[PDB]
Formats: sequence, C-alpha cells, structure tokens
Amino acid sequence: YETVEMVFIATVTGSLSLVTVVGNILVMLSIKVNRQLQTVNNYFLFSLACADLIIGAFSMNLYTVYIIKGYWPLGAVVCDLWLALDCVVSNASVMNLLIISFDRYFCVTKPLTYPARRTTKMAGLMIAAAWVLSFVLWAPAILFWQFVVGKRTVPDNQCFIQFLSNPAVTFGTAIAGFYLPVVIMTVLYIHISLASRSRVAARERKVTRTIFAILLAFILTWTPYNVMVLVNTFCQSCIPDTVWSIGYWLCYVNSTINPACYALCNATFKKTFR
Amino acid sequence: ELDQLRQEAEQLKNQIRDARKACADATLSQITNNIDPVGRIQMRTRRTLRGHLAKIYAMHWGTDSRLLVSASQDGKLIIWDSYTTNKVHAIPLRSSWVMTCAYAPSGNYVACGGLDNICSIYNLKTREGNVRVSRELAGHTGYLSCCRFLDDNQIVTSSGDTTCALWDIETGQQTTTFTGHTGDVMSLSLAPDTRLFVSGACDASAKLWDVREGMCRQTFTGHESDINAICFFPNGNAFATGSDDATCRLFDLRADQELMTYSHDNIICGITSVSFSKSGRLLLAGYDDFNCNVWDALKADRAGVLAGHDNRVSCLGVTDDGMAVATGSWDSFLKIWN
Amino acid sequence: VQLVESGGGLVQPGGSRKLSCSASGFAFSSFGMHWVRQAPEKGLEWVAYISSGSGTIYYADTVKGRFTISRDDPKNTLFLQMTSLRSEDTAMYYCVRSIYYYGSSPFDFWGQGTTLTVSSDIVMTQATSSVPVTPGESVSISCRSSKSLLHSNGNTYLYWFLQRPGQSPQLLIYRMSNLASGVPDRFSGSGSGTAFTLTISRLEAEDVGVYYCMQHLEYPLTFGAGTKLEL
Amino acid sequence: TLSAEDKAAVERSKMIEKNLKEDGISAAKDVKLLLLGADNSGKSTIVKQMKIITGIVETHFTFKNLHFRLFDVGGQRSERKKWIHCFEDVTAIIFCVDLSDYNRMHESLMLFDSICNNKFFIDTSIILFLNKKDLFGEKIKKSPLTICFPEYTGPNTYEDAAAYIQAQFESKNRSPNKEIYCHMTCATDTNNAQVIFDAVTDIIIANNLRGCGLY
Amino acid sequence: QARKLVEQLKMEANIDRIKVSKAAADLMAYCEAHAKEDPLLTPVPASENPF
Ligand SMILES: CN1CCN(C2=Nc3ccccc3Nc3ccccc32)CC1
Repeated sequence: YETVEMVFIATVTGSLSLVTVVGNILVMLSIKVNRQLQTVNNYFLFSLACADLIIGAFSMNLYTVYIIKGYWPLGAVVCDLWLALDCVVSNASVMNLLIISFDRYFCVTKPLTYPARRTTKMAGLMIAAAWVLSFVLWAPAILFWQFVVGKRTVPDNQCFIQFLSNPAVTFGTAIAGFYLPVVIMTVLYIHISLASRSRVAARERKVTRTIFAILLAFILTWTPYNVMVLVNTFCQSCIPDTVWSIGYWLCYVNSTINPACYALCNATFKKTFR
Repeated sequence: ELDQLRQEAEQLKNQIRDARKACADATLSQITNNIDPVGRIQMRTRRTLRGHLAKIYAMHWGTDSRLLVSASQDGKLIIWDSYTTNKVHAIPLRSSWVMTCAYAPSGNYVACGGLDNICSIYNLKTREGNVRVSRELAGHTGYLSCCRFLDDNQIVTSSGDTTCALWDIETGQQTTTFTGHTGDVMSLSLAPDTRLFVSGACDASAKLWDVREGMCRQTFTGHESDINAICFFPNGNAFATGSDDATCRLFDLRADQELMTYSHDNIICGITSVSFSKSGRLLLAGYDDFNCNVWDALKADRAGVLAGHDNRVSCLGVTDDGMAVATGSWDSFLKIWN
Repeated sequence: VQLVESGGGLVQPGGSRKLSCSASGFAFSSFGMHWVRQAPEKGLEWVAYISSGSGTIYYADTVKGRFTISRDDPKNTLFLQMTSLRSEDTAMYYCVRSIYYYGSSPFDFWGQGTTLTVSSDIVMTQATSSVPVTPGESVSISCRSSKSLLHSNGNTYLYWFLQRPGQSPQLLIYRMSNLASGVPDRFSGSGSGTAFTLTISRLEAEDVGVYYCMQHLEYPLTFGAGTKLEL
Repeated sequence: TLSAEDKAAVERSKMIEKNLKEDGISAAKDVKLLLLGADNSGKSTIVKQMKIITGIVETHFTFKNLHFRLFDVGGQRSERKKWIHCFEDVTAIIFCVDLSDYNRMHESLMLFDSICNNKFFIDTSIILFLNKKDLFGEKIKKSPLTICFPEYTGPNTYEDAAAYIQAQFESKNRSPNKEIYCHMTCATDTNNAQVIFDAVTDIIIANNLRGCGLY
Repeated sequence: QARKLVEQLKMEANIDRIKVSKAAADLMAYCEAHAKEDPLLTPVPASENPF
C-alpha cells in the first residue's frame, strides 16, 4: 500500500459512512418533528434507524482500520465486543424488516380490524422482541465462546468469528438470522401484492414495483456474505480476501439504502428532508 | 315603483358615505405615530390540555380565569381546570356536529349548538351530581354558529338563516328576532354592558344590535369576503372583525367607519377567531396557516406569532384577568399561552 | 336524594355484623362514600372512606384490620363489614356522600343511620359546649386546630355541620367560607390558620342543636366535641 | 396533587380520561359516509335497510360486522362552504344522479364538479350511483340523449348512452388518488349495500397501503 | 318590500357621529390607562403567574 492509496480508501468509506448517519438520524428526527409522520407503522422505522445508526457509527468505521492497517491493532476484549455488537445489531435490522412485513401484511389482509386491535403497546412488545432475540442468539455465542470452547483460537493481530469452525453452529445461526427471515419476507410480500388488487391496475403495479425494490436490494446486499460463510466451514482456505471484503461491505450498503427503500417511499418523508 | 324606491336607497347610501368622509380628518395611524411600540411579544405554551379526539370548533373561558369548556366533533363537552389540567366534567352531546359553545357568567350553565339548529343548555350544578340538559332551544332554520349567555335566563344565538335571536330559557321562546343580514351570520360578540351586541355575517358586513328593542343601529362594510370572527373592544365603543380575505379590520361605533386594517403580504389565509387583551392593546387572531398572530391594535404591526398547533387554529380566548390565552385547533389539542 | 341505612342491633362481643346503605335519587358512581359514627353521649367519629371507582380506601386507626368497606355501583349500595366487635363499637353509623372536583361540596348529604349495640392526627378543639341563646340574637361558634388547615393552593379545609335533635347532621359551610345549597344566608363562616369561627346572625328556631367542626386536610378526618345551643 | 381533596380530583379526572378512551375506541369502528346529490334523486333510498337514528339526517346500519353512519345534508339550505369541512374525515362520499331527470342532470354535473375539486375532498373517494336506470331505458325511447348533451355523437341505445353520462361525471376527477367508483341501480337492486361495503373495503386498503408507504 | 331598506337606511343615516381623530384618541387613551393591568403586554413574575 501507499499513503495516496490509504487516503483514497478512507475518503471513499468516510464519505460513505457519513451517508448512513445522515440517512438515518434524519428519519428519527422526521418522526419526532412531524406529528403527521408519528404513527405505529412509522415507529417500526424508528427501530430500524437505531440498528442502521449503530452500524454506521461503530461497525463500518472500525472495519476501516482492519483493511487500512492490514491487521487488528486493538486488543482482544474490544474486538470481542465489536463482533458481538455487529452480530447483534445487524440481526436486529433483519428482524425490524420482518416485523415491518408482518405489520404491512396484516394492515392489507385485514384492513378493518388489525389497525385498531394492534395498539401502541403491542407494537412495543414486538419491537422489544426483535432486540431481545438478537441478544440471546448471538451475544452468548460470540462473547463467551472460547471461554467454553477449548480456550481461544484467533491470533492477537487478527479478528474473526471463532465459532465458524463448527458447521452445526454456523448453519444454526445463519438460517435463524438471514435465511428464515427472508423466506417469510418474500412469502408475505408476495401475498401483499396479491391483496393490493382492486377486487371491486394502477395500484397493484406500483405496489409490486416497490416490493421488488425492497426484496431485490435485501437479497443482493446480504446473500453473498451468508453464502461465503456457509462454504467457509467446509473449505477453510478457499475464499480469497479480495471477495471477503466485497461480500462484507455489501452487508453495510444495506444500512445506507434502508431509508431510501422504506422511508423514502412516501411524499411526506421527501418533503420533510427538504 | 321598484325603480323609484331603488333611487332613494342609492341616495341614502351616498349620503352616508358623504358623512363618513366628512369625519375622517386623519387616519388612526397618523395620530398613533409617536408612541413606543410594544416590541416583540414572546408567549409560550404553559399548559397542553389533552383528551379530545377530533376537531375543536369552540371554547369559552369562565368568569374566573380557571374553568373553560371546549367543544369538539367527538360529541363531548369537556370542562377543564386550566390550573391543574383536570377534567371537571365530560358532557356527551346528542349531536356531534357542534360549532359553538358558551359558558354562563354565573358558572352554573354551559351552551352548545351546531348543525342540529338547536342551542342546548346544561345544568352544571345539580343535586344528582351529574350534568343534564336543562333546555333545548329550537326555531332557527340554519345551522347555529354562535351563542352567548346574557344571564341564567337569556341567551343570544346567531344562525345560518341570516338571523339572530334572543331567548328566554325558562319559556324556551324567542323574545326578539334580528333580521337584516343577507348572508349567514358567523360570529357574535356581546358588549360589556350587555345592552348591545355586534355580529358579522357572510355578506361582508357587520351590524350593531341592541337587545332592548331589537333594531339594527349601524351597518359596517369594509371587507371583501365572509366575516368569520368578531369581538368587542374592552371599552365597548369598538370591535374587530376577522374575514376570509386574510384581513382584520377595526371599526368604531361613534365614528361609524373603519379605523385600521391588519394585513400582511405573506398572509393569504382567512381568520378563524379574534380576541383582545385586557387593555385592548394586543389583538390576537387565529389563522388558517396553522398559526395565531398577535397584532398591535394601535400600530397595525405584528408583535408576535403563536405557532404550536399542527392544524388550523379554530378557537381563541383571553381570560377576564388577562393572565392567559387559550387556543383550540383542529389538531384535537388546545394550549394555554402566557 | 335519599340514603337509607340497614343492619345493626344487639350483637354480642366478638361477633360480626354487616351494615348496608341504599342510595336513591343521585348518581352512585361519582360520589365518594364515608362512614361516620356517633356514640350515644359523644360526638361524631370518622370510620372509613371509599372513592369513586373503588380506587382509594381509608380506615380509622381504631377499625383498621377489623372493618371493611365495599360498594356495588350497579346495585346502588354501600357496605361496611365489621368483624371482632368490641364494647367501644356501640354507636350510630351514618353514610355520607361526597364528590370531589373544583368547586365541589363534599359531605353534602347524610342518611339517617342505624344504631348498633355491642354488649399525627389533627386535634379539633371546641371548648364551648353549651351556649344559651335567644330567638333573634347573633351567636358565634369557635373551633381550633392543632395544624394550619391552610394549604399552598389557597384552599383551607374546615367543615361545619349542624345536628338537630333526632336528625342526621347537615352541611352548612365547606372550606371555612362556603355556603351549602339550601342553607339560609344568615349562616357565615370565617377564620384563618388554626383559628376559626361560625356566625349565626338572627338566630331563630330550627337552628338549635350541636355544631361540629371537621377537617379534610388529610386523613383520618377528625371532628370536634360539639357546641350545643340551647333556647 | 397534595391535599386530600386535590388527590380525589385527580382520580376523578383519570376516571373521565378512561371513559374518553372507550368512547373514542368504540367510535373508531364506525364508517362515516356523506350522501350528496340533487333533490329527489333516491338519496334517502340507496339502501332498503337504512333506519334513521331538520339540519342533518343521520342514518345508521350495520351490514357485516361494520357499522355504517350515513349523513344527508339537504335541509341545510345555506352556504355549504361554511360547514362542509366538518365532513373532511369521512371515509367516502356517496353521490346519486338521476339518469331520468334530464333537466336536473346538468345541475348534477355542476354539483359533482365542486365536490370533487373542493380543497377538503381532494383525497376523499366518491362512490357514484346512477339511479333510475330502469326508467332511463323507457325514457330514451321517446326523448333521446341529445337535449341534455347536444355534443353527443353516438348510438341511441341504452348501454352506449349510459356510458356517455358516466364518462362525463368521471371527467371532473383530476387528482390521481381519489378512485371514483361507479354503479348503476334504480329501484329494485336489494343488494346495494354490498357495493358500498366493497368500495369502502377497497378504500381502506388503499389508505393502509399509503400509510405503510407501499403506495 | 323595498320600503324596508329605505326605512332601515334612514335610521342609520342620521347618527351623531364624531371625528376619527377623537375616536382614535379614546382608544389610545384607554390602552395607556390600563397598560399596567395587561399581563400579556408586561409579563408577570413566576411568583404571581398561575401558569
Ligand atoms: C457484516 N456483518 C458481518 C457479520 N454478521 C453476521 N455473521 C454471521 C456469522 C456466522 C453465521 C452467519 C452469519 N450471518 C448473520 C446473520 C444474521 C445477523 C448477523 C450475521 C453481521 C453483518
């Protein structure tokens, strides 16, 4: 590497990392400063903004050091928390996308009774379930693994998920973190397009177009990482580091485009940003 | 003939304007160009009364500066304790299409009316411990836009049938009927002496009536659209009108013409409510642009803006002691500003 | 407005008895309810209180753990479940209605109670016990308080009740200076912190009886000894 | 909230606060519709089972676990602009047009244009009922559809004539988020509350989709 | 009838009007007389402010 190259790499990421904190903190403000955009549905977008903000402030900024330096300069206790934070806050973002699909599914399939039955308190229970499930599935596994798994295994100049050696645990976490909440999301969003038809068109065409924007973005920006991790256990030294970074960065491009795919679909949100 | 009577009316109208121009030696801005302005009034929301779930169209302070009744489309009148933010009473309404409400000076009754063409009187102080309907006043043809208590037995109502009325609550019959307006009467203000009252209708005109003998004394015409709000000066010798032409105008009875106009190039929305301060120096008016504007009644210059409502401000009210101003709006909330 | 009490009688010591009051003529869902005793040769004594909606329940220190207060709004009835009766529980129990909002008149109505035969706190002092008066003179009745009844909100809480012979007490003045509905305007009350007086101008018949001063600043509610006017 | 009586006043306010919640919750299931049209246009007989609860006439009927509130404003012979904002929160507007009343049909066109383009009803859907369809077929046999619309160059049949009137009424709509619905029923179609129910159900789905951000 | 307008205009065409400058002076004097009793104009201290 060289001084020019490392400045060039930092500038691309630093400007891109600014997009996430400008894309999301707004969304939080727009809910607060606008009473019209203060509803139960928009409260779900607030939770997704929190997941994107943490990634944009802690995860993708600490990975700049890893690629620029080429090793891990910080200690081991701090990286035990960074990986735990990334593996939990990213799961929360996936779950906030799942409860948005569930909320949208019921508001269209049962438009008469669901919006009244589902109160503010019920939304908070669902929102808290996303974060509670995030801690249980990941935090004990990564933060307290080597302690109960034959001491450590990662050197002091590198940092990676340690339980990737076991194919059983890798399948368990990958299926329960990305693969399951995608199958449900695609199934639910197919039915919401069928339920947008005018039973008794210009409405179902626009709705289906927005669904493809949400689903295709999510698949193209999370699948490569969850596919390399699956083959990582089977064939240990077979995925080059030139595509690990490519497959890792794309998981963070989702946090940048999440306000565009969800928040920047209403005219009200577009007006607020002006 | 019809033409013969037409010429006489034109001559009387021309004669009135001739006398109007004869008494306009100098505009009010000319004489009020040498006293210090009020500066910049910066009031803040001190209370926020929550509990209404629909648009608020009317409110009225009681004669103690602590109790106020608010009317909303949810079909309920709520009496508030503005000091503690407490709901003293919640009165369900037979008709949810309410556009006016009044508080009796004695505090024992409240008034309500709207698209049902009926003014309803409620007895707040009962031996049974509940608020019940005491009377239902019927006879108006159009919607009832305003009502104002005179005492526990007399009330004045303005309706959309171009007519105002005076009622005896015990008898339930119209003692007096006021006729002469061409458009729907929208607002109604009682003089402090109670012997006179002024109303503003949709014919872009305001008329001064006396309750004693029920004949129109003065007619004012300076506006270009519907008159939505009216309120007397504390002196009782003047009143202010808010209209759909985004303008406020001040009229004086003895001079019998307009004295001052309140407008801005950046205001293109009509006025929903008007009110004066205790001394009459401040003219508070609610507008359709989600805001309430404070005006200098002697300078025709804005002194402050009350911007805390997320919908149209439909109500205004200044307490008897002048300590607080309560503003109701379509956003189902009403705030107290001091 | 009518409150009718039921129950009471000859009860042996250590037994249990339930007293019931039936309410008619007013709304028995917005009025707080009270129980007040009166010994055969003594003054009034507060017992228990239940709020509208059965939210707050209070008891006197001499009946806590033995007395229970309950209401059934659909049946328009108040209950007082008494257990472990002692010889000191022999009194006439009165049911009192009370409403609470800005400008209310608490303790407005009393019901003719049923007698029972069983065989810190603010101190209210009424030194005067017997006062001979003439039909037309002006008299004053004084009451004293250990604490200052004046509150920071400008509301000081003193109550005046008149109990004519063979009748339940009725409210005359609420909050040191306020006249009750149906009370003649000749009755007037005034005072300050820890000092109170009640003036009866142009005394006549039907004004003879025992006058009690009661404080509502905080629970438990305490009465006075009682000032008796004799013709 | 310090003194004994002050605490009991707060408890009363909370009890009133509670009762306001159920009353608002119970009123949320109601569907508010606004009935409009020319005088004597079948406005009061759109549904056979409608039952009244002279300013405003409120009629209520529950079709399928859904309470419908219908408000007729014809007795308010005054300026509509001063009280029409009270119905800004209605789910939809039901407009009735007499296909037989040739003289009153131009008045219906003027009335229909104002309600569609009123500033309050910019996103309020409109269910359109073309009444007197049975009499329309009998009427066109004697008087053709040329007196009302001199610019009509088309067949003198019933189906073609009906479409021309319907197209004219739908031409007054300009906003693309209103979704006018059309239906023809004169006097005998007992199932005329189903079409309102289906239209309202369609309207709520579009509102929910816009609230969800998908539309 | 058209005579109703003439009778009404006749009553309002003969009123003992005064000048605007005299009318303006009355309102100007009223505001200055009650300036000290206008809480909106001069904000009250928090000790004597119920809100
Ligand atoms: C960019 N980072 C990378 C790390 N992350 C996740 N790594 C995993 C590690 C092992 C097996 C599966 C996964 N897949 C995930 C599924 C759900 C939530 C997080 C992950 C977060 C994003």
